[PDB]
Amino acid sequence: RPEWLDGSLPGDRGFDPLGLSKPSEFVVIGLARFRECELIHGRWAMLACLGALVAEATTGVSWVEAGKVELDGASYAGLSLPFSITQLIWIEVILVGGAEFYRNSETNPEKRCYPGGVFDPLKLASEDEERAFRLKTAEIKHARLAMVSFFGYGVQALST
Amino acid sequence: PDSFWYGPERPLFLGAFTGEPPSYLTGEFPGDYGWDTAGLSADPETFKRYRELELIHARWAMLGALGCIFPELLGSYGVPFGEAVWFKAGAQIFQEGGLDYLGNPNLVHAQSILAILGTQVLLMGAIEGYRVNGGPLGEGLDKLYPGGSFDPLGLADDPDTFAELKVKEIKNGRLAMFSMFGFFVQAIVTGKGPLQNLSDHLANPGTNNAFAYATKFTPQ
Amino acid sequence: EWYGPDRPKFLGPFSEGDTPAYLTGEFPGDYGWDTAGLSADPETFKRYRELELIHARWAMLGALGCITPELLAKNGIPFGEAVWFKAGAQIFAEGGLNYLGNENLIHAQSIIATLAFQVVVMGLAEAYRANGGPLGEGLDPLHPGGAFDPLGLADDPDTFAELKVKEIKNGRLAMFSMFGFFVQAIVTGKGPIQNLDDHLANPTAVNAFAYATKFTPSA
Ligand code: CHL
Ligand code: CHL
Ligand code: CLA
Ligand code: CLA
Ligand SMILES: CC1=C[C@H](O)CC(C)(C)[C@H]1/C=C/C(C)=C/C=C/C(C)=C/C=C/C=C(C)/C=C/C=C(C)/C=C/C1=C(C)C[C@H](O)CC1(C)C
Ligand SMILES: CC1=C[C@H](O)CC(C)(C)[C@H]1/C=C/C(C)=C/C=C/C(C)=C/C=C/C=C(C)/C=C/C=C(C)/C=C/C1=C(C)C[C@H](O)CC1(C)C
Repeated sequence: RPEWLDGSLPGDRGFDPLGLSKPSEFVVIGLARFRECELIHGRWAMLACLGALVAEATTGVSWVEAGKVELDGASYAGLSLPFSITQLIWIEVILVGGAEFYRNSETNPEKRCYPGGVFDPLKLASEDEERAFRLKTAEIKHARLAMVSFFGYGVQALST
Repeated sequence: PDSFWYGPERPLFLGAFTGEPPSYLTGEFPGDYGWDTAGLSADPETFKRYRELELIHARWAMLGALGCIFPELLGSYGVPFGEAVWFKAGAQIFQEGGLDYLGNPNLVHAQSILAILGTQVLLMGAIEGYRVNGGPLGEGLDKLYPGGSFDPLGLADDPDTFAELKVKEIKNGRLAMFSMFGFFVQAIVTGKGPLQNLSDHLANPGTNNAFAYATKFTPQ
Repeated sequence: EWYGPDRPKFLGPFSEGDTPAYLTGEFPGDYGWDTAGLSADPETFKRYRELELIHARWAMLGALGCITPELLAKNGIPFGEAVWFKAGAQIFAEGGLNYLGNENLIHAQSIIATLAFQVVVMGLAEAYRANGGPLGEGLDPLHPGGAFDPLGLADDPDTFAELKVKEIKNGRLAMFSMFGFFVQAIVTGKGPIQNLDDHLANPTAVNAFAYATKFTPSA
């Protein structure tokens, strides 16, 4: 087991062959940030995977094809929408930029990764030390599974 | 407080002819002109309940007046509403195309009145239950002026400005309630939209006034 | 349960946050609904309670009297007019107003005679109720008991209080239903039983909203 794999974190599995998180001595002449990055990437991966599966199931159009029909005519769940591509992209950039800009303005990395608060409706977090950690491991594991699944979907999209 | 609208020197509803206002109307509340000739606020509890009723009515009627005026103006300018007139907008749901916000077939496009009524009942019941008894957006706040999450811009931090804005709110609300009573009566009598009535009055003020309908409800 | 500070209220979970202080809960049907503040003075509260109970009893009787003839006519009783709001014109009929159709019952013809008799009788009865007369004097204004409780069904005070709660609740329901009767007769123009039958025939299509543009202003 690697020494820098100190444990006490949900994603501890002893997988770091290249020593990316391994501290190194320095001469003049961090794990929290990487965990946050994996968390965010995995969250978006599960969101994308669920959305692609639901879109394939309900309307039947390919996820790779989505966007071409939308540009010709906007429609969600078979119901038309009165939005052009310009208004769509403007609204998207404004809202996402606002959410991002509020997201990164947190001096505390623990709250940066795990804001809780209003984003947790049920009092599931509380102060538990085992069940909360177990569900946190569950989130990180499903995040990894969704990331690899979406990478497989992207690979299969090419050359097909 | 020490301002033109509070204390024994506040303006009163009959000018110099008002005399002395009633004793219980000491002038410590916004919009206190000392007009309680009927004597319905002798009991302080009843006075407080009437104040709450007046404020809620004022806010609702301000919203109602704005929402009665705006769609008719837009429809007159050219926007293709289903029914621009305020007292006819409710019947749009019975049309074949259903209710269309701003006249667009992709905006709302409601079809069933029952769903609208049910969702409105649920949402408004929750809203008013939260208003009466503290909910997620504040628990221990004032009944009429909760502030906090309902004053995001911080326009009521200064107590003097707070009192001034309270007076302005109550005056605008009373004006709006008077105008909404006018809306109801004009709709019953004339049968046209308020903007149509205004345009008709402006076209010929000498003859296009209320007295033209005076002989409308005479018995025969 | 019922009387007591921990009593059911008119807004459920949203009511205990704000209830009138003068509504302690010592009277039947106290759900703590006085948002308008009309019963701050205890004397006015007592008068309003009296008015409410009288309306409740009258509306119970009115609801039964509105429903029974129409149902009986549906069962096949030859009534002059089943609908309650057209039942008063039977006195102007050529054959007169006959109880249960049969011309040997009552067979009233004149409206003035019955109106005068009712005026005299009800005047005496209501004067006795207001002041006190042969049927007891100085009794409870709302629940005299005694000769007005021949069966003695409310001798036990707790049972008496529970029956009072049942009375006021049934009365509030009856008054609400009678207001519904008035509004439906004004709008639909048919009897309440006809309204129920029509609604049961096509619940989604025919309802109140169908008569929504009934009173739209003309011109
Ligand atoms: C000095 C003269 C002066 C006079 C005469 C009045 C008079 C009035 N002020 Mg006051 N004010 C005056 C000075 C001032 N007021 C105010 C500020 C206010 C405010 C904020 C308010 C008033 C209001 C009132 C009204 C209160 C009484 C009422 O309800 O009338 C009711 C009776 C009438 C109006 C007379 C009846 C009208 C008509 C002659 C008869 C109708 C004929 C119809 C054809 C018949 C009906 C048809 C039927 C069949 C349907 C009354 C019209 C209140 C108000 O506007 O209520 C309406 C009010 O809110 N005043 C200020 C600023 C400080 C004043 C400064 O001097
Ligand atoms: C927790 C949810 C809850 C809510 C929201 C309510 C709310 C209510 N309860 Mg309560 N209750 C609730 C739980 C409970 N209640 C009770 C026991 C009682 C009793 C005994 C009574 C009430 C009554 C009431 C009503 C008080 C009247 C009112 O406030 O008018 C505000 C409400 C409205 C104005 C409704 C408006 C409906 C719609 C949105 C508007 C209609 C639009 C029209 C088309 C407009 C058309 C215009 C026309 C006229 C031209 C109100 C609907 C009283 C009642 O029934 O009076 C009617 C009553 O007697 N409740 C119990 C047992 C412990 C409860 C348990 O949780
Ligand atoms: C439902 C609305 C409503 C309510 C509850 C109140 C309540 C109150 N007002 Mg406000 N007021 C209103 C509408 C209302 N007012 C309107 C529309 C105006 C402008 C005309 C005013 C102008 C006004 C002034 C200038 C003053 C008050 C004052 C008061 C207080 C004492 C009077 C009283 O006992 O009210 C009891 C009220 C009712 C029981 C409501 C009865 C409504 C009836 C049924 C309507 C029909 C009558 C009406 C005249 C119809 C014609 C309308 C229009 C043509 C005149 C009390 C808190 C005085 C005060 O102390 O301020 C704090 C004061 O100085 N009010
Ligand atoms: C004329 C009939 C009448 C009378 C005199 C009263 C009187 C009273 N009721 Mg009762 N009540 C009634 C009808 C009546 N109520 C009806 C129909 C219901 C069912 C909705 C109730 C349900 C009810 C509850 C649940 C409670 C009371 C309570 C009270 C007391 C305090 C409230 C108050 O000040 O009322 C004063 C009443 C008036 C001044 C009458 C004025 C009526 C005006 C004209 C409006 C009527 C029309 C109106 C628009 C109808 C809207 C609703 C409609 C859909 C039916 C008081 C003794 C509370 C209490 O303390 O119990 C002892 C209490 O907890 N009542
Ligand atoms: C002061 C005093 C004193 C002495 O002592 C005694 C006496 C005289 C009694 C008193 C007086 C009083 C008065 C005057 C009152 C009045 C009131 C009013 C008018 C109200 C209104 C009030 C009014 C109001 C609320 C209104 C409201 C409105 C609304 C909601 C509306 C809504 C809407 C809209 C938007 C439009 C659409 O399409 C539809 C609808 C949905 C329909
Ligand atoms: C609670 C509260 C609180 C806050 O604070 C304020 C407020 C809101 C104001 C309040 C409320 C109130 C209310 C709701 C009330 C209502 C009432 C009613 C409905 C009554 C009725 C009532 C009703 C009634 C009596 C009724 C009655 C009836 C009758 C007699 C009838 C009779 C008859 C009959 C049999 C049939 C035939 O063929 C004819 C005749 C002979 C005609």
